[PDB]
Amino acid sequence: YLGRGAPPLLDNAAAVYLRNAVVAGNRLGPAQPLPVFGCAQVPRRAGMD
Amino acid sequence: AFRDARGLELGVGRHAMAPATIAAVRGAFEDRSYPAVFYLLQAAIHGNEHVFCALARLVTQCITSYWNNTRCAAFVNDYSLVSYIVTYLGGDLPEECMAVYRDLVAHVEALAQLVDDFTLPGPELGGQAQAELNHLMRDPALLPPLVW
Amino acid sequence: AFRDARGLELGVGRHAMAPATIAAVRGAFEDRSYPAVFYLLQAAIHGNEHVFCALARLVTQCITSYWNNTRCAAFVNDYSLVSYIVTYLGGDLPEECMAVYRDLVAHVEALAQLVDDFTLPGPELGGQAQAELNHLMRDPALLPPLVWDCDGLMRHAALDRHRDCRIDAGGHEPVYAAACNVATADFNRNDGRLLHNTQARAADAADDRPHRPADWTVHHKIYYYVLVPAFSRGRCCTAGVRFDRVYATLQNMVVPEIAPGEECPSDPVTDPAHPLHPANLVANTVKRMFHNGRVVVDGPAMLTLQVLAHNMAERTTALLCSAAPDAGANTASTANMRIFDGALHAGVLLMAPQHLDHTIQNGEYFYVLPVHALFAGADHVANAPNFPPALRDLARDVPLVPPALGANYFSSIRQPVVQHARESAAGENALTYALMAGYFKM
Amino acid sequence: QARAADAADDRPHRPADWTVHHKIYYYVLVPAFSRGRCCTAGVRFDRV
Amino acid sequence: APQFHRPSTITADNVRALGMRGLVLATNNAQFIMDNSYPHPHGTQGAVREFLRGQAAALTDLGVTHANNTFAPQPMFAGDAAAEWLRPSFGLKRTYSPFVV
Amino acid sequence: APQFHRPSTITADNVRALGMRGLVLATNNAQFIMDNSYPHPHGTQGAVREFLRGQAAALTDLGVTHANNTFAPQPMFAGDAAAEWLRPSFGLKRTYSPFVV
Amino acid sequence: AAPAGPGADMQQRFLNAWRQRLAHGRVRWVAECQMTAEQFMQPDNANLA
Repeated sequence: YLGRGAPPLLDNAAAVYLRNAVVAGNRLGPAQPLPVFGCAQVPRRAGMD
Repeated sequence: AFRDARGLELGVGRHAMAPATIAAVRGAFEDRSYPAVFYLLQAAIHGNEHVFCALARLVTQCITSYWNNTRCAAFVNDYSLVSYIVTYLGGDLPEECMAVYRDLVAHVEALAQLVDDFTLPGPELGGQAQAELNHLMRDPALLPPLVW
Repeated sequence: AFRDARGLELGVGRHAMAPATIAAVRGAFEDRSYPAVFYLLQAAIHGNEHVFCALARLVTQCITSYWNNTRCAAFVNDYSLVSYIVTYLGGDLPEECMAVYRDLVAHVEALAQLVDDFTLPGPELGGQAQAELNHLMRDPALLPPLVWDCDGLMRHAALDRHRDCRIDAGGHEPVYAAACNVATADFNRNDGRLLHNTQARAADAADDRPHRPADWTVHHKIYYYVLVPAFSRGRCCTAGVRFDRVYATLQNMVVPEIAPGEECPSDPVTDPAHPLHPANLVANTVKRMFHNGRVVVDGPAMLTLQVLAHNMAERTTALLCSAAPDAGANTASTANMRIFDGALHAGVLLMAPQHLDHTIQNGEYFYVLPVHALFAGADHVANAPNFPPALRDLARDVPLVPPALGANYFSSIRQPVVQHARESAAGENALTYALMAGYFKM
Repeated sequence: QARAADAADDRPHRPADWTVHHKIYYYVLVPAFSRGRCCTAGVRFDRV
Repeated sequence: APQFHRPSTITADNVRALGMRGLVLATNNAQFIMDNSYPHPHGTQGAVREFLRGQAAALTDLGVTHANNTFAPQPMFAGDAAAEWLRPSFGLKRTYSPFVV
Repeated sequence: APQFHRPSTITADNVRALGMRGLVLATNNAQFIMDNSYPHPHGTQGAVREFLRGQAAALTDLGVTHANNTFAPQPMFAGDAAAEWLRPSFGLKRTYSPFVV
Repeated sequence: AAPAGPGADMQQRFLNAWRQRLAHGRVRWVAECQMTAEQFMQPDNANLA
């Protein structure tokens, strides 16, 4: 869900449910929307061991 | 060998049929001497409820006559029938073949609940439920082979 | 896998049931062919002991037929009945089903003395015992879902903890009466009256006193909350009963007149003077209902069915009352908390969900009302006479208790006990101690 | 349907569980017993 | 003679004077159309109050017709005896076969 | 009386006027060769239509012959009885032997 | 809720008046199908806090 290169599902009510169930807590979950021109920006955790 | 052990994995913890009642039902699938009045009653009742309690005396005699000859259950090709025998014909059968119809139905309801354990809750998507998107049996996209 | 593991820890060294008396009862809960005359008698007795010994031949024949029909017991939905059959019907039953009734009762008494092995003694705290602070089932804050008398609310009344009680049919405070007659009865009433008329004597009736010791309601609570989720595995529901509709067909009997100098009929098919003869099977009277679910009843046993006029109840009443956290959980941050509990002042436990039968119309005698998620069979809810079709997905994996009866967070027993009952792979002995230990307080 | 008194042109008689409990029977149970040796047939009802 | 399609007809005496056998088929051949021009004065729920005061009163009349079939009612339970200071109050199981030859 | 090897013969009352006992025997004692001199007007499948309409009316005449042996048909399921708003409607599993001595 | 009136349609008082808010949002407390290490993880368990 970071990088788009493919068409989504046709039912958009299905597409957001498939997307917000993955994204909702990942270490690599993207930002608020993805930008049209730009990058996913991959929000940083406060620390790493 | 993968797929069988994959069903060994899900098989514990939930209902398994008795090994006695398997040989009762399996012996009717291989029954070469199978009397065809049961096939003529099966086209007769044709998945109706009013016809079944009309012919309720005939069916409980035909099964009990068949149970005395072979230890098998004869109506087991039609699930619309087998549900009616459990629902309507509870009393007047010998109870061992009554449990043959009871266990086979109760193994279906254990398979219907297996989808509900594995399908997570969620919204309707495309007018269909979550388990209709997950598993094929709750999905109405496929339909049963004999629809009365 | 942990919660079962302490059940096996408690399972040794104390009483275990036979595998015979488990398969007899668990088949009786999953009996989709269940003859529904036992549900009408369960409402007809209405937990009154005096009605039991009156109908004692009819009860012992309805079982003996059903024991000859199936290898299952008959009245295992009602704990009072399973108590009374072992109590008053000790001789005249087939002995294979008598040990089923005998093993099932003492296994409750095994679970009742499980707590007293663990509870240290001491003084009395907040008007409660040491064990009532320890375990939930000795504690009369919780009261069972199916109550017939008023002993269950009485000990809940006499407390420093209770918030007075909310009856809701009429008025807030509940109210008691001595006895009920056919001219006194009001089969749909809006005043919140609770009948105390479940005792032995019709001559002895008290308005504000209990008939039974404390071992009566506790063994009820141990039966309903523990054994019922143990065997049924989440297909069971506790319905409200139309008593005016149930009583209307029991007393409507067609028994043919005996000839002068003739023997009592023992053959149901052959003899025309038998009430179960094919000549006597009339629609909407009781002997054909005895013929629908195939039950061997002779002449006088359905003739002693006239003991509904001496004792009957007018209707059922839903109940919702709260209680504070006990002495020992009562710091001022928690003292404003309430635990809502649901119950039924009359009502039966539906053992097997069925709507495919239409000897009784779907929704005549019973409306399902799951007071607790343990007693929320999905199929009972999904086959109401009006059930919304958009909820056919959501009711499949979720129990449905309305907030008039209680909430999941505000119940005494929250959700995962309901989940653990239907998901555990242990045997019904090993699950029982796993769930009996789950009811120790925190 | 249930009764001759109840005749529905498009109103449902049975739940969706009645459609699912049949599908599990023919697809899952029956081939585990029949071992592939079974066949579907149409019925000459005028002769039956 | 009560009419079971009308609410304001069923009383206690109209059901009790009709026999227990004569109440079976007469209610089975009544009118499906329920009249609504003259309701029961205590409501239709008040007629259900009044209708069951007639069936249960005829159960006692059924006990008179079968007094030569059953016996005298002995007390099933305790606390009830005439002489109590020398012998207690028994209580019988009625689990027998009530039948007079 | 019909000739069963001619398709233009059978009307629905030609089967019904014949008894059930001779309905088997005159169909056991017809002729092998199918005669096509005069065909049925609705087509040759119209005769099988016309034939089975009468056997069902031949069974309802046979049911009248056992009226001194069979009983009055109760409704098999609920929802159909006269008095419903005051007492419930049953339905009887017709599983017994309908028999008069 | 407080119960009101006859108990007969009290289930029906629940089913109809709640159906919009009941069927729409998913319940929180059905999390028993969540696994052990699927509990404490931040993906799919925003009900951690």
